[PDB]
Parts: sequence; structure tokens; C-alpha cells
Amino acid sequence: SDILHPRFSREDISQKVKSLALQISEDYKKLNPIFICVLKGGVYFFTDLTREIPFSVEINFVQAIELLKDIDIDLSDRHVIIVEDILDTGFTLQYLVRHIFTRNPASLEIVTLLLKEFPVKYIGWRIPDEFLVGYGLDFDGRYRNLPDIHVLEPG
Amino acid sequence: SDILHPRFSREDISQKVKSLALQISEDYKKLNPIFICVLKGGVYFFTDLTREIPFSVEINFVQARKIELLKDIDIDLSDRHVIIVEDILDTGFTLQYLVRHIFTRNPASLEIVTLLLKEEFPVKYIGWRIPDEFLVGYGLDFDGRYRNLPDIHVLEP
Repeated sequence: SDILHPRFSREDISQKVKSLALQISEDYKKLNPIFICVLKGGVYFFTDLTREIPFSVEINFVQAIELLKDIDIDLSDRHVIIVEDILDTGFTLQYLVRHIFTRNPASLEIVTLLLKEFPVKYIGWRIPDEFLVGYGLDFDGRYRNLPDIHVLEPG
Repeated sequence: SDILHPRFSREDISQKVKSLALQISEDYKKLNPIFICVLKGGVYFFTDLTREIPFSVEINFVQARKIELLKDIDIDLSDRHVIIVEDILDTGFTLQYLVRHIFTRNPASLEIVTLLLKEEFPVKYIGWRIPDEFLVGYGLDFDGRYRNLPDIHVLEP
């Protein structure tokens, strides 16, 4: 039987997302940025974050090493931000980063809600090596849609 | 010189999403449903809705640009209870292709939930019926603009 323990409540996440959106907004205010959502896990964070940026942004989606869904827009001379729910090994991410740089963007930075212990400029929480679920993170397809994040002790 | 006027606040949307999720949760409690997000406009509604379903659901994504599928369903839908999630339905042309495409995969059932429905296949879950007006925000854009507003507004272009 799986055991879920509290970790980050909806409110903790909401406050952290607000904070990251403020840093981002203030750095990209005049840069007409493009936010890239890494499916499927980044989607909850992505919608919460982009909503808190108080000016129009362009959104795009990618999913994975090969790409199942690639970038469908011209990134040349655009300021790009990759949005991730979590970063651990960074293998998929390095592929995206390298792939996006070939399209000659004006710049590229990454925001991740969680970073397990290329530079990552915006970081929500640095976390130890633990099994987290919820808010986009799943365990064999389960718990992906929990509104909050929990520590999982697999059954 | 675009002019935006209030229409649906974050709170109105949150309340409507919660009521739709409650009906959906009861109807799909034991059906191990698959929720299909229609990108790009359905994404805000999709995350808000699926979050309020208090049991694990499977999520998947499709996107259309003649019809160009930039992203198709990446899972077996045979004998699965499927729900297509849309921010808005107007003409339903892309939607009709999706519906017909999904039915060839033999799902146990297929229903649609749309936050907005502008006044052929039935739409079982509907947030608000709206008159013919130009709305932006919460996934709806005007030439790529305003897509990420947290609320929905009426636009005078």
C-alpha cells in the first residue's frame, strides 16, 4: 500500500509560483518572451506560472532521446524560457537546450519548480533525493493530478 | 488600441471549474478516465479541472495547427473512458475530426467538457453558454495575445 506524506501544500506552491513569476516578469518585462512547457509533468506549474506574469506571453509545448512533439514556432531572435516541474538528471533537458540553441534565440533560460541535489536561473525549491508525486509528478502514471506535492513511500 | 472589459473573474472561473469537476468526478469515479487536453487554449482549464478531480486520472495532449496534427494521442484508447477537454467550442471543426478519430480507436465511451460554448455531437459538460462575443484570457488569444491572463475578458479590437 502506497503512503503519501505532506510536503508542499497548494498554498506553499501558489506562494512559490507567485515569487518565481515576479522574478521572471521583472527580468523579461520588455523582452516579449516565449515560454516552453515540457509535457506532461510541467503542465500544472506552467499554467500557474504563466498566469502570474502580468503581460502577454507566447506559449509553446514540447514532449520527449527523441521528440514526440517539437517546437512549432520560429525562435530566432526570441527570448526563450523553458519551464520544468522538476530537474534531476537533466538528460531530456540538455537535449532541449541544445536543440533550441540551433534555432538561434536571442537568449535561453530555465525555470524549474524543483531541483534535485547549463545554469538554471530560476529555482523554486532545492530538494534532497526523495520520491515526490503530485502537481504533475507521477508514480507509474498515478497521482499526477494531485493539487499539492507529497512524499511517496511506494507500497 | 485594444480595449478589454471584465467578464469572468478568476473566482468565477474557479467556482465554475469546481462545479464541473464535481459532476465529472461522480460520473467517472470508477471508470479510470483519460482526460485529453486540446492545446494550446485548453491548457489552463485542463490543469484547473483535473486538479479538482480527487482521484488519479490519466492525462494526454493533442494539438492541431486541411488539418495538421502537430500532436496526436500517444496512448491506447480501446475500452477506455475518454473525456476531451476544451476551453471553448464555436464551430467545432477540429473537434469533430478529433471525435471521429477517437471513435475509430474503440473507446468504452467519449464525452466532452468545454468551459465555454458559443450559442452535431452532444457536449455533456458545459461551463457557460455565451453569446457571439470576442473573449480573451485563460487560454483564449487574439492573434497570439492575452493567452495567459488569469481571467476572461471581452475584447473590443
